[PDB]
Amino acid sequence: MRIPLVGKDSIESKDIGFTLIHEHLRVFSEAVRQQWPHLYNEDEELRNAVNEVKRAMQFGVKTIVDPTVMGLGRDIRFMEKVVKATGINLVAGTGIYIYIDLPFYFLNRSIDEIADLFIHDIKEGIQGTLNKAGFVKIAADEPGITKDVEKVIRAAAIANKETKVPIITHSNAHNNTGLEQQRILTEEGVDPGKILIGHLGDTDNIDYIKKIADKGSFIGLDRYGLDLFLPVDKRNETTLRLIKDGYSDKIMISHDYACTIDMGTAKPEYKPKLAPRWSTTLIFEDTIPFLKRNGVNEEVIATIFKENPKKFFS
Amino acid sequence: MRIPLVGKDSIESKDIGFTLIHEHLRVFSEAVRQQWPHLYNEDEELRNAVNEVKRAMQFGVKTIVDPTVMGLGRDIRFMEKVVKATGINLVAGTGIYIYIDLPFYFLNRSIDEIADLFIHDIKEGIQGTLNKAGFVKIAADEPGITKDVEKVIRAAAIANKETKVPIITHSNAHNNTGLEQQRILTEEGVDPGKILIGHLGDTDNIDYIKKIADKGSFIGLDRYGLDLFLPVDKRNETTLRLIKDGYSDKIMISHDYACTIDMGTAKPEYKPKLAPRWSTTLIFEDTIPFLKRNGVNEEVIATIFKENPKKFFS
Ligand SMILES: [Co+2]
Ligand SMILES: [Co+2]
Ligand SMILES: [Fe+2]
Ligand SMILES: [Fe+2]
Repeated sequence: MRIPLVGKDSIESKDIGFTLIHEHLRVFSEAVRQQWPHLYNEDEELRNAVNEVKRAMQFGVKTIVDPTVMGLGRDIRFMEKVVKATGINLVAGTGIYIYIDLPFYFLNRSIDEIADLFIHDIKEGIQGTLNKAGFVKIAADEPGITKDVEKVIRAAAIANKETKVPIITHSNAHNNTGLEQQRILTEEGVDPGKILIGHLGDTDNIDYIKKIADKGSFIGLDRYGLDLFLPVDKRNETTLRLIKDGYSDKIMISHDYACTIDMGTAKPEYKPKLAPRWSTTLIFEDTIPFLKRNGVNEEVIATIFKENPKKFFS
Repeated sequence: MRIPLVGKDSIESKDIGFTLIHEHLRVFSEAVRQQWPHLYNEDEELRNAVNEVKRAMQFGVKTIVDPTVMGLGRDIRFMEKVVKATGINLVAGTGIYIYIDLPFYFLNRSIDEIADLFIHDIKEGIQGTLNKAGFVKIAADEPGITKDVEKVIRAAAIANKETKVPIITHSNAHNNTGLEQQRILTEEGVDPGKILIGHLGDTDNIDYIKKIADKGSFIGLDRYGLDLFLPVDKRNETTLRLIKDGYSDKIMISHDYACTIDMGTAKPEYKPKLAPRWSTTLIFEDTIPFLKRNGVNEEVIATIFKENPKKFFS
């Protein structure tokens, strides 16, 4: 009715239920998998995603929002198979994930041409299917807001204005890329309440995080388990502080888990050190119980995982 | 034997015949094509490649070397189809084409892991087929020798020392990247005679061009027709001067034509302005006749287009 779902009829935002706002079923580099397929195994990848999703559902997760887009190996037909096997509500997205420059395809191409690609995914469908994009994903990281990064941001604003789908971002918590994404998007006419600034939970700099929330956007405390960015304990402490300071209606929580990911950083012998407890269920095992025994009312849990995602997609 | 060909038994390097050392059957950004297939037309692309190759063969071209690798949309099965329809000898390669950073896949991966990918293509086959790579292609441009660019250059050296296949490079004629590529490769123990420093025809600075030939590598006067980089008549005067100065033993000539290319810069609109006479038969129409009118004999032409490619692959 409003939010398109992979392999399902669209639904009203009020029916989204308990939601994980940022989780990846599978991530890979398009060019590498295309050039060297021997490196990948789809059977395992599907099995890994299906199993992970089933664990999440057993904890009550009703909807998963998967911001895998161009540059992370979005594959709508893979996503269909996971839904087919699990029955999860899956929201797919459109957009471009870059840190520095766009692919050469985009040389001498306008921001409008880029926005047109996103709009195609939202109105027509993804990768030749009738599965439609429910949001736009954009990124910026250590390199900052480069020329191409900015062009992609402004294209996302155009797509939002045309289709009203919200925007999810990837940012670096330590260099103000998040605040800049927000500024540019809102200058382009995007409603601040239609923006989730991502990976802000990677820092304990509470003052910076509040600055984005005060400007009306959702803040992504969304990498629970990725200790190399910030340990779980510190994340919980920051989350609790924000809630106590009255920021629960701006907070969104997730793991940014990748059921399978091809980056060398994700090698098995690195897990114990970088992300020992990383998964899509960590928050049920740690974060939520922690909050409840620290004076946080159930109503606040309901706000973060149900109400906020609802408003976001409304 | 010696040189592996797409869709054919390998051949002796002595039987390579008249060769175009740098031409592309098709170029595209892997990620863009994968995410937005609606932008592309396989049937038209095949038609374009087939017809162009046939025109080259009518002018005596026996072998085409196609340096389309990761980052340029290498597709071995598409290459097979063109071979079947034309009968051309086609040499495919392996390697990586980047200007700044490697794909995220390579985060926390060694230069050895990279080399292993090249050696896989050379020894086992490309993209799950039995078509083997006959050379390694690497690149550097305006941004210069970045850390990741340098990593790829060294992996190419490993692949060459292991398998003996030659290396073809892409460089920017104005920033010393070509000379730097040659230095790094030779320091790694690569035979200079197994290196083609590419795109040197983009400049008329013969002092710089000669510096590379003097160190033992082939020089790529390889973008005939691409006037936006350097107009035909200027390339001709440079080519002629080099021959007159005795450098025909290091000279290689080609067009770097792309029968189909998805970059905005290559739109049909811009062709008349940026590269009006660009194609795989330009050197037969203009360059070769021009050299002959200026006293260059048949032997020199045979040296450039038959003998040099032979040495390169020996
Ligand atoms: Co991210
Ligand atoms: Co090139
Ligand atoms: Fe993510
Ligand atoms: Fe080329």
